Amino acid sequence: LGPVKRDGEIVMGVAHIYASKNDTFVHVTDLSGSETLARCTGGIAVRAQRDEATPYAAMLAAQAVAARLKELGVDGVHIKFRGEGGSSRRLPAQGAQSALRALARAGVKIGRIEDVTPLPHDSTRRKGGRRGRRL
Amino acid sequence: SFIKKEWRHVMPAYFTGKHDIGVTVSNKCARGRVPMDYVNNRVWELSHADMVNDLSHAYRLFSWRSIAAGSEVYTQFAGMRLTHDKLDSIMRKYRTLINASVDAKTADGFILRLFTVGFTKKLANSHKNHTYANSHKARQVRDVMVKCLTDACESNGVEQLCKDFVDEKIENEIVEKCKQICQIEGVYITKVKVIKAPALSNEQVKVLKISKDAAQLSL
Amino acid sequence: RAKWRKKRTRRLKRKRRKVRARSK
Amino acid sequence: QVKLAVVKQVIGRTGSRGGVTQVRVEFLDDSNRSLVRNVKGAVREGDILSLLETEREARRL
Amino acid sequence: TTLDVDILHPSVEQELHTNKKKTLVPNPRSEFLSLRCPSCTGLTTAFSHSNVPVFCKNCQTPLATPTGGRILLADQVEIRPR
Amino acid sequence: PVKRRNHGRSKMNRGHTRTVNCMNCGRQVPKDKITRFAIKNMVDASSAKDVSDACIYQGYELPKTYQKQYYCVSCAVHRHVVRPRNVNVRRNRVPLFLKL
RNA sequence: AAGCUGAGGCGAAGGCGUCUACCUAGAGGGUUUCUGUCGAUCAAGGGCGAGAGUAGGAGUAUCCAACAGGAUUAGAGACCCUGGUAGUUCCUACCUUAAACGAUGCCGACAGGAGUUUGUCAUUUGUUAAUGGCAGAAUCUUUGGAGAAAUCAUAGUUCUUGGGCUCUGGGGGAAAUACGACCGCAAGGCUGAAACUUGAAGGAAUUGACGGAAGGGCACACCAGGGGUGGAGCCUGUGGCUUAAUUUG
Repeated sequence: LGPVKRDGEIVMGVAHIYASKNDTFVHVTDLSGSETLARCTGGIAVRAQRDEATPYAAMLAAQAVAARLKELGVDGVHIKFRGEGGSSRRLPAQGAQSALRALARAGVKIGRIEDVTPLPHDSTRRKGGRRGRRL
Repeated sequence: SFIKKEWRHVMPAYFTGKHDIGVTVSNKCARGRVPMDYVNNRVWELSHADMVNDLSHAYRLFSWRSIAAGSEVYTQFAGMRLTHDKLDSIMRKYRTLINASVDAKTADGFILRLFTVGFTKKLANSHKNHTYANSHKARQVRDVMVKCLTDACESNGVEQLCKDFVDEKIENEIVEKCKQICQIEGVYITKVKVIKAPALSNEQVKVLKISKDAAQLSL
Repeated sequence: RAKWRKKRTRRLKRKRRKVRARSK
Repeated sequence: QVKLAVVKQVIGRTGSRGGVTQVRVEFLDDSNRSLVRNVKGAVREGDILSLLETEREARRL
Repeated sequence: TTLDVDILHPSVEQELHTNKKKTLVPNPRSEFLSLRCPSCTGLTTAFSHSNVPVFCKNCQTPLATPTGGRILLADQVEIRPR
Repeated sequence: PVKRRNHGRSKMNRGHTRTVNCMNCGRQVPKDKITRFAIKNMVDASSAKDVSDACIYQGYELPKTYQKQYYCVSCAVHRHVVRPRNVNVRRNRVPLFLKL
């Protein structure tokens, strides 16, 4: 129970797919900023830690949200892609594009996909150092 | 679990409408309080394409602060941006990129900071791969970008501005002048951040088509 | 590594300095 | 529950030890779509494969 | 033709193409132009390169104006060879 | 001896240059010394036809991500962005693509 | 101070990237301005000099020598992970070293083509361009000469040996040392031996072999499987122990 729909109207929301190595987030919310059901690979998504970020486990979490959305029930959610933060400069993982596609074939209506990765303008030092990571 | 949270419609045209945009959900007003003691300056973020159902100008983005209401939330110009896809696409190598940040007051009671990005162009007779504008001929353009943008902003009120950002009127008035010096291909107006918004007066309620239900509450 | 050998002598010298002043 | 593909074209072979094929398939359910799935054994074009899960394509090529 | 070049008596092209100093006799590429604004009828001498912006006696506006090289002839103005 | 006239550095006329980072090592390297401008599709390819059923707004253009990539020699070789090659074709300063 | 950002520009080198106003220096070009050899190079002597480091204030977001845990390993004082103070930033004094590298001292002349490119001028309406001039910055080449070779339009014009100045090296260690001095708050810098010791230490390139280097191929090499061996008793071969001999490969 929620929308109190007018009759022949469409209700829209947001996705916020934060895709980063080690985890995936499908934290859907209203445009204003009131959070609806979220979920993620780590929580209800799986187990292990091995397979948090892997694109099956993102695909499982993105059905678990869209179970609820029809129920709430929204309709379609705008998708914004967040990769990772500024110092690292990392763009979204593979687990994004499986999470998006599970919402489509759930199925939930969509539109306006954006990359909202916080990139810096120069700014700060990375981890590691001069030589950086060497493994 | 979720029950008892009161959903409300969202609503100034301006450029288009299709006045209703979306439904935003907060919470029940529990006495001792107004509806406006929730929905406190929430921003929203919408393309031009959402209301007119048209491609073209799909990339441009608009934003509105939650200025007033309780029965139904009414809203006010927060600013503009591009989609990050579009802004990224414009940049090219082997060309002189040109910027111009302008602090500019409107005819009405906003204060704005506008931005822009403009590139040089090769054309016809030049065979070389890279054309670079001179420091002087780049600084000539920044004067043209400021002067056109600051004058066109200053003269007109803010509904005309927000129409002209869709119509790309100010874009074309720049390339007029540049033909004389540097051709400059590209030219987009990127951002306009609202620094100092007008406070909610009863004259502004009469302008923006905000109902009697709102100004009873939030004043 | 020559760098290190250099570091070792720097150290070696600083010790002979110490011992010597023991006796100024 | 127990859906039925059929092999349009064998693109090639894969795995570390060359153990498995992978194949373009068009669903026999008739909903339509093409899925790129890794099969185990040996596959002649036009063969029918039963998939517990219709979702997820394999990885890359 | 690296080996044979005739350098005592070169072409009229090649003297103009080579540098001011590099010619067989060194001498400059710059002369005193006569000038006239169509307003006046007074015929004014000037140095083509200049440094100083040129006026006639009568008017007020400079006849020629200074750049790096040759003088920049402002307005419709003309040259009588003398 | 000198392997390259360049010395692996593309800088002439200047004593100093800025540093960047390979995306993988995170290593600090001068800018002068393995960049790629990289356009990938944001959805995918096989995902895209499943999406365009469920799209609000008809037709639409599904956007592309852009990324300027900086590596470093150690990182570049491991990923097969660059490899070593024969002493004669080291000089070859054009990329693989070729046109008429 | 991303992207623009390049074998692009400026600066004596170290080095220098948002925009605005402010004070300041100069290279290159043009010049029928002026002076008239005022110059080249340099022991001493004088300044500038990455990053680290030091002293005293002002900061302290990020990252982080040390340090503390966690993993891995035989051990791990490390590589990987989570935290972390000194430092990293500004101001006033210091220190004076780097693969401070074009590992190529400075000024001067001449010797070959080719097209790039930065600044600026010249003759043209090919005017954000064409051809040519000086000054930069690189490049290419079936060119000449040089070099041990790699290679180099300078590393050419050198037994066909001499344009002018300065500094350095004289087999390898011992020795970025010792002693003595000067400079330094200190860390150190700078100048710089001998006893003794040794037959090589090095440079470039070729042929192999090798790589937990890359790319091509292959086979019971694995994959999928089938049947065994390793356990039990016995037959035989070999090591051990035994013996006069347990003949021997």
